[PDB]
Amino acid sequence: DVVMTQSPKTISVTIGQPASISCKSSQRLLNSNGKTFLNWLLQRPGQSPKRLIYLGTKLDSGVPDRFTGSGSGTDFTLKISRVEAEDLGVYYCWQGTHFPYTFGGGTKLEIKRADAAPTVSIFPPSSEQLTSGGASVVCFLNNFYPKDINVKWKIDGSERQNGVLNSWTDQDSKDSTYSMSSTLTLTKDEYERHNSYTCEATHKTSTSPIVKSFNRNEC
Amino acid sequence: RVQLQQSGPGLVKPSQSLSLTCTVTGYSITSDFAWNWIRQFPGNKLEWMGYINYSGFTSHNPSLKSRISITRDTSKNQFFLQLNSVTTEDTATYYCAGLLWYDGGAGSWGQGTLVTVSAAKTTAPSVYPLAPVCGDTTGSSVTLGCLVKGYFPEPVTLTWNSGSLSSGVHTFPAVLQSDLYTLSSSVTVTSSTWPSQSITCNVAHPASSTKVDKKIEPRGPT
Repeated sequence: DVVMTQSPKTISVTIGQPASISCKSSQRLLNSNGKTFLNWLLQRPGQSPKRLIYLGTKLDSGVPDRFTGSGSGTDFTLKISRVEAEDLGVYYCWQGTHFPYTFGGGTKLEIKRADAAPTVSIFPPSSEQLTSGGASVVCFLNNFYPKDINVKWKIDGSERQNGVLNSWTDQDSKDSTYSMSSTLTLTKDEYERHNSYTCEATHKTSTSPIVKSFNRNEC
Repeated sequence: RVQLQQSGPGLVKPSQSLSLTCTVTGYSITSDFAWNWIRQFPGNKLEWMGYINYSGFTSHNPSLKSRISITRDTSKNQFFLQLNSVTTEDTATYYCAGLLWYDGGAGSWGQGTLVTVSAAKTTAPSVYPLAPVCGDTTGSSVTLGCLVKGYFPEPVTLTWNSGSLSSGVHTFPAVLQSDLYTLSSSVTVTSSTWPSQSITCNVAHPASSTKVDKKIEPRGPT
């Protein structure tokens, strides 16, 4: 099968700057009628891939003219003249010349922006979940930059790492930040045993962690 | 323009078959296009599965060798995917996508439908409200939450105030443990507006045909 190699894996670009990515195929993509079936696609977070470029160098239907496709034979390039935050996501190349048709592994375009500390919010278990005999403590770490961040949980001043589950968002196109959710899950009986629950986030934006706490049985 | 929408069961038992439908509007499926099935793996690798073109002629990836049938109903303007002998390895997001036969242009993809191949049972979620602690309400902004717990399979849909509250929302990817998923969502608003203007989590789990609309109540007197 034709192998499509996209480089680089990831690119981080400042809004207003240009971006260039490459796709190289293991076989020439020109056909017997002079057409080159090479498409470029963008997949934004949460959506399906959408058209950008086709026939190697042609702008697909309704695509902003900020996208340009170049190359021939086996080596192809996609350029964005000026990157906007909505351009973030994963870019793929695709070949339709040799059966079976194949996709590049994708290149993720990230937006570079000013650092931002997280907004940390912690939430006790709900009264309904407590009647269930299970108890989740939730902590949101919202709208920070860059994407690397630590969160630690404490119960009565002592770190707890068991029963913790985390989930991160894709970069947000509105402000180019990242958000993260952390959940500490216990039995209702263990929760009802302790008083203080603490969420601690460590981000490069601060030499001191961001700490949010509450006491069981206190508003 | 032309629009595509996938439908079909989102949960399939191992060794049975996946069956999907793509409904096309804005274009007749007997003209101009190749109607493709493409799937995306959790990794995020995309695989071309096959097509049926405007004349009925088909082609598919040899990687699927013999498990796949691609058909159409021209009276209904629909085309179809059947994939047999499935395993967890076929768990993915399935997309239908039309491309012009002539130049591969005008790529148009449906929304994507997740298909889970699993023996696990359909479980409706519990939707728990995440009310802010008192000490965190005295600021100019306040953050409220909603925890969707113990459901199967994906997905759920989550909105705030039936979708009229869309700004300042963060809905996080579900996390799977022991064949149940847990998802949370946060919503941040101007502190002065709450609780005068109520905030409700609307959660739907089509697999179990269940919906919950959970008004977030403050801690303290309500």
